[PDB]
Amino acid sequence: MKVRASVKKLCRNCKIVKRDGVIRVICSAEPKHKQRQG
Amino acid sequence: MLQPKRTKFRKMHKGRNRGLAQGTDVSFGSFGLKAVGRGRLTARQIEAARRAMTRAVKRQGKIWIRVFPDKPITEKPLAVRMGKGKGNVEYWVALIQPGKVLYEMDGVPEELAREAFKLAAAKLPIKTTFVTKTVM
Amino acid sequence: AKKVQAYVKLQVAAGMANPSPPVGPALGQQGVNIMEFCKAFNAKTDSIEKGLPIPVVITVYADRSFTFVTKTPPAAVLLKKAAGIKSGSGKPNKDKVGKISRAQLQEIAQTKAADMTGADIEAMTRSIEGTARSMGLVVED
Amino acid sequence: PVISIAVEPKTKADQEKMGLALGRLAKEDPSFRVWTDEESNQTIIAGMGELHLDIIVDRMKREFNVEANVGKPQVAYRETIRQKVTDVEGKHAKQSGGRGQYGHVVIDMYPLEPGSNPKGYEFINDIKGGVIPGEYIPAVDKGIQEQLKAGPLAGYPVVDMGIRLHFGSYHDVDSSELAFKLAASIAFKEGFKKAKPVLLEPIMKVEVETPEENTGDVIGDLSRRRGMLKGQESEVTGVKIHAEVPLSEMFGYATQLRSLTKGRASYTMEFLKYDEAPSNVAQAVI
Amino acid sequence: TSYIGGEGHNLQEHSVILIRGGRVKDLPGVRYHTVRGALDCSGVKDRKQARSKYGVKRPKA
RNA sequence: AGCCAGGAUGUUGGCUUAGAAGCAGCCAUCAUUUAAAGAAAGCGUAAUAGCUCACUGGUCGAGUCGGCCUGCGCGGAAGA
RNA sequence: CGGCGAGUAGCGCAGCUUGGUAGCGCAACUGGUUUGGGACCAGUGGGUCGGAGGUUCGAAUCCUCUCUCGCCGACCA
Repeated sequence: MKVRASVKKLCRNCKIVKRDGVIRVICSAEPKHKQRQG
Repeated sequence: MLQPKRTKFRKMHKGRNRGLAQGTDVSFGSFGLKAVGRGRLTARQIEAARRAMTRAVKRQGKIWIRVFPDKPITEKPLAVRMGKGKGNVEYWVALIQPGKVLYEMDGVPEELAREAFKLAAAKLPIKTTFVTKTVM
Repeated sequence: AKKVQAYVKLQVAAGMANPSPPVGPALGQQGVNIMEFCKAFNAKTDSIEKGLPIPVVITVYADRSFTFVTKTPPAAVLLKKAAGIKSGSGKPNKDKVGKISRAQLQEIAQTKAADMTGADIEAMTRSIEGTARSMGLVVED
Repeated sequence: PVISIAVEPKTKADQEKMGLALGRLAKEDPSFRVWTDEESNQTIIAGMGELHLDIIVDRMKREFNVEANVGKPQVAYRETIRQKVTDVEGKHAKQSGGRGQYGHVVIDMYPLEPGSNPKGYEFINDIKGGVIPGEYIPAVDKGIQEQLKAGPLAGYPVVDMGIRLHFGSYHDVDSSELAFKLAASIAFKEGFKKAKPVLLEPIMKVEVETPEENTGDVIGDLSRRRGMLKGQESEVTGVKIHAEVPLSEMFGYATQLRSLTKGRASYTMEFLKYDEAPSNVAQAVI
Repeated sequence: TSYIGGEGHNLQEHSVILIRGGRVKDLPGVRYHTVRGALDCSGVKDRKQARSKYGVKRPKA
């Protein structure tokens, strides 16, 4: 899990969600795309 | 960085930045980067935009540059009492009216051209946009 | 041929036995013996050519019995043999290597058209003609 | 007899006692071998396997009180030349000590091929017209050969050469048994820098074994250490990795290879030839 | 210090020898001889004459 | 957008004869079988393979998709 | 960051007031004298003034800002 100020859809199994006001990106294919801020 | 040979004055007054554009088109080619916000470009940014514009398109194709300095902003060094004269020549900056194109790109499809400019806009302190070609 | 478990596409060197640098463990990833596949295939090089890069389609059952399906040379190295110029592209649209007509190329296209998988014979030749313009070569007409 | 450790026990002191006891441990078995280096002034000790190599020195810990540390070969690797220059001059005019001391020689050392026979180093005498007489033919070679030792590319000897000199001048009593001899050295020292000559490396060939398919395990650890993978020798089961890796990236080779292969390997290596070294890896030499 | 004669030895920097006296006088004060044949000093190569000196044992064949 | 299926035969695509064989590097990216399936899309094998998708069947069965110029907002936003 | 001081060949300097020609002493090199190096007795080669300018009848010279090396002060509390 990385913090950023810019999430970017990195994988193709990257998903975008907005759990509790914060834009999370969860790649179930890959832990190395997991990020939140934005 | 691109800087003038054989100027008339080394030092230039301050000045402001009011007004709108002069060059408001794509003129030399078809694909350009047009300034929507108003801000100041120094020359190294103009070098670093182009230098990180070649490897976006892998040096192929042609790129046209419309702009240049000759607003020499001077800046005092560290630790001065205010005024013994004007500051020393430090670095070139190039004023921008809103609506001027900055780089013009040709020899490449629009498909890589809309993708090569997104790496450029963060090498400029202003906001830009991408304009394609207009007839008449 | 059974289902794909240890199915590969292999044999970079037909006339030379045990292609050890490029292929190497490419059959050896299962651990399958090469000492009997050579003596089975030395018995099947009696009627076909030698010293040519001819690939193989090899499938084994669950009980160590293996099966090959050998074929003619593929079309992109057919320029090296039917024209006699052992060369490649470098940059293929801007390259010259040679030129051969389709009327000279068809003499092996009698021997391979029974062996390939197609439904028009003059269109399996077009698997070499469009190959030829894609591998640096031009064809006479 | 293919696994190895070494010694650098405070770099001179303990080596004055301990190596004799290796010979006192060499009557125990004829497999107790050591590799003597004078490139590094070291003795690289072998063993047998996991059980022997740590109790090789552990017997010397209690019964001899040594301070041995397992070391690495740090070597001279080779050097060679690149291009030639046909105008240097042996211009000295010293005066004291006797009658006179003048010399003059024009020094031309020529680049031969890196793949050569033992005729790859020579003294090809191409003098003309009696500008230098034939009673100088060994000493002009003697002044030439003396700069091979401390050649100032961080001090290494250098091969694949050939010298073809042209021009000089000599007096009645000035030119001596020494006058050309220093003129054929310090001037030949100035023919040395201007070629941009090359640093080298002692190329060895790889023969690490593999059960049937283990190329997916070694593909890092030798490719960091300069692997030129030229294939395999293929059998029914046992296949063997064959590449080209020089000596001085076996820093921690013997004690880290079994960390990779699930604890199952036994390597061997053999040294062939001279190839070159670029300045990125030649930076780590001085 | 001590001189070694003959041709061919086996010394590497830390070997046991036994030194006897008798100077050689071409060096001002290198004042001994190593008795070749002392506890590692291998037999000198092929002395068929004066085998008492240098310790070489009986050319049997 | 799914639900079950093909998801390629030809051929290592001459290269790079590096280990490069849909897939390290330059380039060229023909087409046939065809109702249709890039001589390659994401990984992923050391490279095969494995796993998936485009492009394409049957079904469900009504709207659905990517950018543009704009309203007021969310992130960016820690201090004694 | 700032005064005074200059850059003339490998080395070091008059040419600069008030712009006009690039000389000079000692090295590299060669010769005379001697049997020979060194010395003496004489010569040859060696720069277009760190560099970019503008100015101008022509610039080392005239001025300005930079590269570098000196030197002067960088202070009260």
